[PDB]
Amino acid sequence: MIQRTPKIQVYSRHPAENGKSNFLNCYVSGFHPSDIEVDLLKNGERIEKVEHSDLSFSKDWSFYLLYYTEFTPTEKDEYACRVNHVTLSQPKIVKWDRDM
Amino acid sequence: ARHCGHCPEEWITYSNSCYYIGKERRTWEESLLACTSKNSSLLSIDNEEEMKFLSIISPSSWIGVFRNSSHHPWVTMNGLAFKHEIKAELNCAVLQVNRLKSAQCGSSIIYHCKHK
Amino acid sequence: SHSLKYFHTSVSRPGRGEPRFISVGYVDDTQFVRFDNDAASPRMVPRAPWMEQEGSEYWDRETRSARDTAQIFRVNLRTLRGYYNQSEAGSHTLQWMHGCELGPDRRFLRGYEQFAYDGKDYLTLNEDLRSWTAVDTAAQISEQKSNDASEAEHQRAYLEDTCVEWLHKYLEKGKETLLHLEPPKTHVTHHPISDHEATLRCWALGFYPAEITLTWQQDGEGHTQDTELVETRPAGDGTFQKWAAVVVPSGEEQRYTCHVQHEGLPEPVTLRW
Amino acid sequence: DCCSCQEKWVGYRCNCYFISSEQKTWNESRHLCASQKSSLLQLQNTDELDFMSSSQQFYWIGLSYSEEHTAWLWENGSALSQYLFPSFETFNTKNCIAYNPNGNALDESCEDKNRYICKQQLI
Amino acid sequence: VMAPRTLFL
Repeated sequence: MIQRTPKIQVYSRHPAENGKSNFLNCYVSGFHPSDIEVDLLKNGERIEKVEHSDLSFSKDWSFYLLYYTEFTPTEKDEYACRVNHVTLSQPKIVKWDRDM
Repeated sequence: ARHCGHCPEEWITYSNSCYYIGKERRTWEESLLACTSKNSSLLSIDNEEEMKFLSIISPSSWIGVFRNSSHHPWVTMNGLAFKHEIKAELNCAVLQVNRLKSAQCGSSIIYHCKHK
Repeated sequence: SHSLKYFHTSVSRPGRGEPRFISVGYVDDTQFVRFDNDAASPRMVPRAPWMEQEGSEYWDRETRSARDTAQIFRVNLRTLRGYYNQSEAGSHTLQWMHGCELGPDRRFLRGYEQFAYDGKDYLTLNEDLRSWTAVDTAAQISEQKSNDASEAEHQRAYLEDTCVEWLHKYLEKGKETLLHLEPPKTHVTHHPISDHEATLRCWALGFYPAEITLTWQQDGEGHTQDTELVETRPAGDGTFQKWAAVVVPSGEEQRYTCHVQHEGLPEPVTLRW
Repeated sequence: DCCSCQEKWVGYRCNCYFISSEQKTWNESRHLCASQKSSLLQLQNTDELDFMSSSQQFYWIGLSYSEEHTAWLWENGSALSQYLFPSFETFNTKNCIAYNPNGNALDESCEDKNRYICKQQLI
Repeated sequence: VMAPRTLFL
C-alpha cells in the first residue's frame, strides 16, 4: 500500500500589503492516502471557518487540497500552517513568509 | 421449466416481438447470418422507446442498418431508407447506450435477434 | 488544445458503512462540477459561475451517473479486498480518472482512462481504446473480465463522442473565462542570505493556464545551478503562482536573468532586478 | 396463459418482469409493485435476471430483516439461501437490499431512492 | 458530463 507525504506551501493570494484584506492559502499535495488534517494559525491560534477545495488528485494518484481563509496581515501578526498526515511522525508546521 | 409458446425457449418477449440477447461477439455479417440461422432477423429499432428498453437490457449491439460505399444512403434490411440519425471506413450501424452509431463492419460486437 | 478531465475517488470506511465517493470535473485547469456523497447535497453541483445556468435535466442526469458510479465502487472495493486477500478491517482507496484531449484543430486528439487501487496503477485503457491492460499481477482478473465483457467499447465511445462534444458545449458556455489567456505578472526580488550570498527570487503571479516555465541564466548564458524551483501553486481566484530562485555571490546580481515562458505571453519575458 | 406480461413489461421463463428507470424508496417500490399486482423482485438463483446480466444499475429487491426470526427473509416468508449473497452476514439489519443482475448485492437505507424490479409469476 | 458507464473490476 502506497503512502506518500504531503508537500506544503503557505502563502497569500495577492501580494501581502499590511492593513489591506487578503487571503491565506495552504496548498498540500502529492500525498496519499486522502485523510489529511490542516489548520491555519494566527499567532498559534487555530483560525476557525477555514474552507478547502474539492478533493482532486494528479496524474500519479497523489492528492491535493487548497485550504484558505480571508485575512489581513500586519507587522505584528504571524501566520502558519499546521499539517498532520499519516506519514508524519508528528504535525508539521510551516510558517508564512511573504517572500516565498 | 415452462416458457412462452410464441417465442423460442430461452428468448425474451417485450412488445409483440421476441428478442435474443446475444452475449457472443461477432462481426456484422456473422451476426446477420446467425440471426438468420435462428430463423429470425437482426435487431431493428422500431421506437425510440423500444430503445430505452433495449438500453436497459444490453449496452451495445449490431442492428440491421448499413451503407455500401462510405457514401450511399443508410439502409435498413428491407433495402429501405433508414429514418433515424446515426453518428471513416465505417458502414454498419450499432446501438450504443441509447444512441445510434457508426462502426466498423468488421468489428466484433454483440448481436440480438428479433421477431415480428 | 483543450481537455475535459474527471477525477473519481472512493475511500472505504470500516466504521460508517458507505465508503466516501468524490468526483471533480475539470475543463483545462478550471473545475466546474463536483459530487460528494457526504455533504449537505448528495448530488452533483456546479463549482464554476458558468454552470449555474444549467437545468434540472442536467443536474439530475449527472447525479444519476455519480450516485450509480458510487454503488459500483462500493462493490468494487469489496471485490478487490477479495482479490488482494485483504483484512476487512483496513481502509482502502479506489481511484478512477478519464479525459479527452482536443488537438489544436478543435477536434479529438487522444483519450485516456485508468483505475488505481491504493495509490497503485490497477487497470489502464489501451492507447487504441480497444482493450484493457492489467498492471498488478492481480488486475489480470479484472482485465479479462472487462475485455470479455467488452466494456472497452462504451468507454472508447465516451471519450471520442460524448466527451468531445460536451467539452465543446462547455467551452462555449464558459467562453469569456475558459478561453481568455491570463499572462503572469513577473518581477524579481532580492534576498540576502549572508554578507556573501544573496537570493534572486523570480516571481510569476496571477496566470492561467498553469503550465509555465521560469528559468535562470546569467552572464555566460544558459543554465547556472544552485537553483530552487517550487511546485506551481493555485492562488484560489482560478489563476496560479510559481517562483524560481537562485543564490548569487553579492554584486553579481545583474549578471542573472529570468526567462518566463507562458502561453499568455507573445514571446518569453526576461527579468533582471 | 404465459404470454400476457402487460406492455413495457418484459417476459422471460414465463414470468413478467418490469425493470424500472423511475427511482423510489423501498416501501414506495414495495407498494408500487403491489398496485401493478406483482411482487418486488424475489430471486431464485442469480440466473433469474440472466437476460440483463450486462447491467450496472442497482435495483431494489424484496429482501428485508426479520426482527422475528432473526434472519433475512423474502417478502414471501421464505428464507434467504446462505449462498445467493455470501456477505449477508455483514448487511446491516436496519437496511434493505438492492441487487444487480450480475450477482452483486448492496445493503442500503430503506429511505434511499433506488430503481426497482417488479415480477409477476404465472403458475 | 461523466462517463455513463464505469467498470466492474
